[PDB]
Amino acid sequence: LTDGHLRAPLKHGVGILYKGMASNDERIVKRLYEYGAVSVLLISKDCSAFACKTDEVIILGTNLYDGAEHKYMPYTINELLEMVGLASGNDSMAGKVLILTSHNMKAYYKKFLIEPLPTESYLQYIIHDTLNNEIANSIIQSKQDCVDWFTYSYFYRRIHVNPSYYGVRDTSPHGISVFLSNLVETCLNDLVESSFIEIDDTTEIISTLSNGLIASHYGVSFFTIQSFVSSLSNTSTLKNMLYVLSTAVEFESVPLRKGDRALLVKLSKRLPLRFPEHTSSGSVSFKVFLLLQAYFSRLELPVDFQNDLKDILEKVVPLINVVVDILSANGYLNATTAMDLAQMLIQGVWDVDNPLRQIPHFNNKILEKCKEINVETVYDIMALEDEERDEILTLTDSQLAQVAAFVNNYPNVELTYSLNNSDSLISGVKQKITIQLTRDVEPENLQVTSEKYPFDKLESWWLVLGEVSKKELYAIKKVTLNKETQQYELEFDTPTSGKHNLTIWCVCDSYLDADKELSFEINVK
Amino acid sequence: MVPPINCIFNFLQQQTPVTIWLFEQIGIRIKGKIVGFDEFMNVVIDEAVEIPVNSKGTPLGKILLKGDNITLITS
Amino acid sequence: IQVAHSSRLANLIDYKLRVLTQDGRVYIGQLMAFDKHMNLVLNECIEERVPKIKVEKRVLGLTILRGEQILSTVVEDKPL
Amino acid sequence: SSFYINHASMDVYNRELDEHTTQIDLFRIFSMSEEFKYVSVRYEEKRELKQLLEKAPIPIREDIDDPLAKVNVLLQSYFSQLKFEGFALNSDIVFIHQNAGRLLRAMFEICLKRGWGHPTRMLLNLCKSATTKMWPTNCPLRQFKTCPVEVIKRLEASTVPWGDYLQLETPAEVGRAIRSEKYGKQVYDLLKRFPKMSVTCNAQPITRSVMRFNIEIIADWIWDMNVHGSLEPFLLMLEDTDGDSILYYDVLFITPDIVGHEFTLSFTYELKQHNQNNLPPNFFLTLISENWWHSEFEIPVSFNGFKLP
Amino acid sequence: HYNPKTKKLNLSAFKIVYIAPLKALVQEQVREFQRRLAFLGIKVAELTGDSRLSRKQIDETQVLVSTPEKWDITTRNSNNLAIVELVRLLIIDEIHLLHDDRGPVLESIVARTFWASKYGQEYPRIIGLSATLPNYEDVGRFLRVPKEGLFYFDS
Amino acid sequence: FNQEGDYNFKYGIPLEFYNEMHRPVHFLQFSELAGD
Amino acid sequence: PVNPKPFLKGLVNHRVGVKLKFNSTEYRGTLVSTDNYFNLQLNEAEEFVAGVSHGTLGEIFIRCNNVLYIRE
Amino acid sequence: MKLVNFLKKLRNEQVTIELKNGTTVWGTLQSVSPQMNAILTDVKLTLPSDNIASLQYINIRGNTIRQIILPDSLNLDSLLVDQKQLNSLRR
Amino acid sequence: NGIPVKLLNEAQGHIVSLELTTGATYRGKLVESEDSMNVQLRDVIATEPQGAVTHMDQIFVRGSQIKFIVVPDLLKNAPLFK
Amino acid sequence: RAELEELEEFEFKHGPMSLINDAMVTRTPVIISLRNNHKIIARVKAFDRHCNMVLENVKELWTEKKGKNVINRERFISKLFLRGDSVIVVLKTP
Amino acid sequence: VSTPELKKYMDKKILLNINGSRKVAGILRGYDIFLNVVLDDAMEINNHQLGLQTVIRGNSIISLEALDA
RNA sequence: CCAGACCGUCUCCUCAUGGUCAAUCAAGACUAUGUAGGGAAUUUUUGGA
Repeated sequence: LTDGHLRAPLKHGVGILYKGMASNDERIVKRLYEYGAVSVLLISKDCSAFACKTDEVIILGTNLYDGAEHKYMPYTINELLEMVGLASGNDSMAGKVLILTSHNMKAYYKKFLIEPLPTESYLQYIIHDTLNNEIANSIIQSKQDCVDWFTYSYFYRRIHVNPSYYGVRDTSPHGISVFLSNLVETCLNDLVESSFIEIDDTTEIISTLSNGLIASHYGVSFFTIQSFVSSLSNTSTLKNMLYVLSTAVEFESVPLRKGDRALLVKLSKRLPLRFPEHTSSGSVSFKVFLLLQAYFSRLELPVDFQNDLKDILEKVVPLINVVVDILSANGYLNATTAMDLAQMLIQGVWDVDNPLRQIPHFNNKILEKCKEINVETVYDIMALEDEERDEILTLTDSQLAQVAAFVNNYPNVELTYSLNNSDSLISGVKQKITIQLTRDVEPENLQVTSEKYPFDKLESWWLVLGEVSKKELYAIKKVTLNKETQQYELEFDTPTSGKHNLTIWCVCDSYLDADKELSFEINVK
Repeated sequence: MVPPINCIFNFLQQQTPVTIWLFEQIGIRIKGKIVGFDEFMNVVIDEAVEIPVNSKGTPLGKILLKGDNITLITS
Repeated sequence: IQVAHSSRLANLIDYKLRVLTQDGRVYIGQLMAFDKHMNLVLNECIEERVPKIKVEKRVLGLTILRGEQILSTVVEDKPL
Repeated sequence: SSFYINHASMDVYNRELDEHTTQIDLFRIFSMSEEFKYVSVRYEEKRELKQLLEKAPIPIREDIDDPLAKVNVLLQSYFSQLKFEGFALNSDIVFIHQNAGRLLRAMFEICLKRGWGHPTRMLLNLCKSATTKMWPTNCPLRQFKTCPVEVIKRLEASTVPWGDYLQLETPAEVGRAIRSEKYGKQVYDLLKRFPKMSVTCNAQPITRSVMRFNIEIIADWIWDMNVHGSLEPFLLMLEDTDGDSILYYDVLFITPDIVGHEFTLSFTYELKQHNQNNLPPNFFLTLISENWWHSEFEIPVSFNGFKLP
Repeated sequence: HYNPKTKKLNLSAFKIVYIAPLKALVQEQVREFQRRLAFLGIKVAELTGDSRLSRKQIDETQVLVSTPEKWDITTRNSNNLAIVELVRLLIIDEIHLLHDDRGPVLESIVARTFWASKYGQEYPRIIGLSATLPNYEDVGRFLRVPKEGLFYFDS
Repeated sequence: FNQEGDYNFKYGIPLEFYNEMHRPVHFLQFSELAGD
Repeated sequence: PVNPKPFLKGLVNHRVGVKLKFNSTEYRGTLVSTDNYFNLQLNEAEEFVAGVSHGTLGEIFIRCNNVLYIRE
Repeated sequence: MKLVNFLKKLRNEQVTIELKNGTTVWGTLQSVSPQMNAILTDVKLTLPSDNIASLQYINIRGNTIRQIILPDSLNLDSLLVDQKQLNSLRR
Repeated sequence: NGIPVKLLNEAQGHIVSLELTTGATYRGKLVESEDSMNVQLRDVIATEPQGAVTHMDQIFVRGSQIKFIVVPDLLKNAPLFK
Repeated sequence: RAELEELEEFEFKHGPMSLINDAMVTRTPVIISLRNNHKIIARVKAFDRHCNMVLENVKELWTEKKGKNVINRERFISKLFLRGDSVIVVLKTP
Repeated sequence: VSTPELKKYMDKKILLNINGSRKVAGILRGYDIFLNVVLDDAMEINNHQLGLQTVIRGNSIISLEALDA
């Protein structure tokens, strides 16, 4: 009986099917189709991948509502193909398909399903990202390498036969080339406005800066990067960061259905943070903002929104990384906030709310019994023994196992540094500082454990150095701590003359409340 | 001429004895010393003592009296 | 009593209105003017008392009424 | 079925409507509608009719003795807002009022179905007029409930293209241009409350026969639930270079959420054989409002060097 | 639908239609209806029809006083078949219209009521009102009326 | 009309010589009630 | 030196003794928080009707207009 | 934000408004302003059901209203969060 | 602005009667009028509900606690309306 | 303009209105008092800045006893609009 | 905002009648827009003196006869 | 005939917003925009029953 709405329809010979079910239920449904029990099955558009072998395929409504453009966009032909799609299993030498349609979309579907699909390029849209990536690799170091790259692509071998689709009126070996060149130039000259690449005369050199490189690394689009750049500045808040994260081109494939905006609005009463004043409500950004908070606070989402959340989570880990590391590049100490946010995302809990909720499968009923033994941090759970653990948690075995795993791979780490020369401190010199980190246990594998983040993650860290009053970061480095104890060398530029009360952090990218710190003073000349 | 906004300042400065009057009951009247500076009539009064005055010895602690319910001040 | 389906205070200007006060003294008078607080200028005020059974009468004022203590204004009978 | 048109009427519509049928003919066609078979000219109606048909804007192919002509003139009167003394005429006109907008609408629909370009735009205009009771040459400031009378008269009498007013930015300037410095601000406010679409459209061929049309429909106007209503239907017509025949059409609803966003609209069209062989300089995409007068924004869908595969 | 003990009127369950031939007549009737059914708390409004997709104003209303043509128009369209199922009472005022060229409309309506609504299939109560005329048996037959429902009264 | 005056231009469908847009005066006249 | 609202702030997470204008009932409990219009929120609230209690209420909230004074 | 905005929407529905003094008045609400100056078309009364001295038309002053019940047992809540966002179209 | 206030202002130098919350009915000349209805009087009689009537030289009244302010019949139509 | 009142949106959840807000969020019964010897019991549904609340399942307990005696009369009300001036004390019961 | 004209009543003894049957008397020293009358005398009613100067709140001052006209 | 249920068909007052006028050396009446507010705690509508 989970969900209960599947019961009453399915009881009279008409099954239900949508995305993000309890797997067991789905399996049962499938069985009931295969076995010959359920005659009819109602299926959503997202579950065309779940190929249940039917005979007569009905396709009801070729017009899907999406809240990106706030209108009924038609069924793309690929989806239709996928749906039919399913050859006749029971009835041999036969095939039946009913497609319920508009008059406007009749000639569109009547031709491109019976006759082949003319395949064309959409590279002209995403060239900015791709080009940037190429530049970062450094196979492109000029405005002819790009051309060469293009020539080894579908765009260039599709534009010959069908030039009018992409906007080329000449249709010749020269004209086409010229057009391509122009396009390349255009692509470049949006990159140069932002902090992506640099071009100078001596054939002529092209190379990346800090912003391009990060983008290249994480597979994020140009537009998104630009957006991030424009909003993110010094002394920005967590809310602001969240907003920035939400505003991106990666969330164009997160469907806002009919009667979703209202739902979102309703939800907004039971969230910690609020949305900024000078943006839109119907757009996907708002939804993203809402749904990110919907699992920091462990709320009771509908099964439509679960899918959306999952989709968001698919995208965010790169985006959040970018956010944290763009601020680092810029050189501001609100990177800590970003790091914290990232941790939350990885796990699914706030920084101030509760450290004990972090552990897989914890709730407010059992947290009263955890506060009984004066447990504040998660490192106190490592020192506990089995008898007390049993008393605490009275749940199923898998959950317990998961918890144990979490406890184990979550390392107790120590922060110890070793400076080259505390006496000889010169201003504006690349002063190296060897930091010698440590773990409690050496890892078998670096696998991060979290219930509300389904996709798997490998654990990483972030070494930091920055002044608290100024909010100006000096030294940063990401590390993959696979050994038990290592040393790492931050080659950083020393600050201006006089005293500077510097503070190191050892913030993890995954686990909250592992912010080991050690403040110290230096006098620079 | 003494404006009532500068009067507050004066009160704060000197720390004078007071006999505050209430709205509802006529008999029970407070006695103490005003301390606070505020844009409203809301002012804090350390060592408050509510005495029944004729139309007697009833002690009391320390009060911040509400801005609406202050019928009299004296200094 | 004749009084139509009237919308607002502006459409019911210059009408003989009963007016009621906080303590329970009933008035009558033609509504001359409007204001923010409904300080409704009565053309001729005949105040009436009911002791704490039967209603009395007075005739001192042709008044500018004040809003604070008014309960609700009732129409009596149209002019002309 | 929809419009409760008699079969005879439908038949009449079928033949009498044509590819090259003009404003004059539309009226005639309307008159011919079989719901006016029981209508007849009368002697006490006659002087009024005579008076009319001299100063009538839409001319009359038929003459005073014919009932069709009379009907047409009544229609015109209705459009122009003419209440009457001789109420026989007025009674007739009441009938027209109750059923004109219907019949006209039906005709328009039929035209659309057929795919004819000369009638459909004119027909649409006629329908609009019927709906809100005014001409094209009467400004669309009349259909606003709040816009004053003096202003409208001035607008009518100044002899200016309507779109110019819309274009004007500053309220002071607007005030100056109306021959009335008062109410200028109000006018400005209501001009931003009139539909204004910065439309663009990029066509592109998928293959030889089929042609994709990526439309970019922006909506610059500011909403009002009183004046505009629930939503704004804007009937999109893709029509040929001449404006002779319709290629493809679709009704689109501009909601309050859309007005301002960069709203894209995609569609496909299969071409003719001759057309496919040798292709035109540009088609015409045309967005017209079903309610708002003189919105009728039409743009050139470019075909300069669009060589098919 | 409306209960005797519980005085809350069941609004959404029932709907009523009154087919009076003339618009003036309809108007006259509406007022009467309002007068005689204001105690329950019923909205009695003649069909402000206008557009087909706009016609949810009728669904919310309980009692309708339509002109025959208008009624036909309402009932003919696609997304206003939800009304006919909820319409339990179809009153036909002046069924003697049949002899005039208008009353074909009435006949059509009747046909629709019987034949078209078969996927839901729960036939509404049909009450014919009329001036005294002969061939009453035929009329009864047309309207599926036995000797109980037929009430012939002379001048 | 000005024989040497500047005008903006656009692509569109040209109207009839005696189309409603070219004959506003007539409309105005009609509006100014004929049968008083 | 000590203004009114700072005193109030200080008196958060501490005992308060509140009096009403009409229906004069001594409210006793530990203070939680206050706003710019001087409303109150108490914990472990006791409703002393002139010395004698009606009942132990718990977590409560009081409007500013009825309130007379704030003491220990 | 406010719950007087809840009453703004409800046009042409019934109430028996309990006042500060204590009276039951069956009447149609019409337009409720932000100061709660409700305007009743029809009125019943009970002066200090008991002793009836009821006249038809009343314009109520907003200070007198204690308990309003009941035009419609419905719950449609917020409006201003919709408009704040969608007007931000172009910068 | 408020029309009643305007009217009051206009009637500076008129014999205006009064009534307060407690019911003390006055009748004398009007000295001054303001936005907030602050009235001062000259040669003001005091006919209270308690019965102990008195004749006072001057009196100033707080606006908030007034029930109603009397004006004569002369300023009815003109010159304050239009 | 916007921020000067939009910041006051979170002022409910911190100050003395926090408890009532919480109650509203997770509907529970509360004891509501009035000026003229009144006691009212109901659950919370909607809330605003000035305590102009809307409730459900409203039980009223008061006295119309011309003395000396006490008469606790009872009647059920639902979905009221209690004007915020009259409300003195409200509290969440477990 | 608009200042009450109590400059007329400066340096003249006043016989007040505040809210709730309390006849206080005192000479006017200072005034304001709120009507928090800063007066320099207070003798209650028969008669007895309870402190010299008294600053009163605006809400609880209704009637104030000037002794000297 | 034709748009309507995922949707605020309708506002009493102060301020600002820009265009006007009526005007005196820097101030008031009117259309319109809701982008502002209405416990400015005391002169009124949020507490002396």
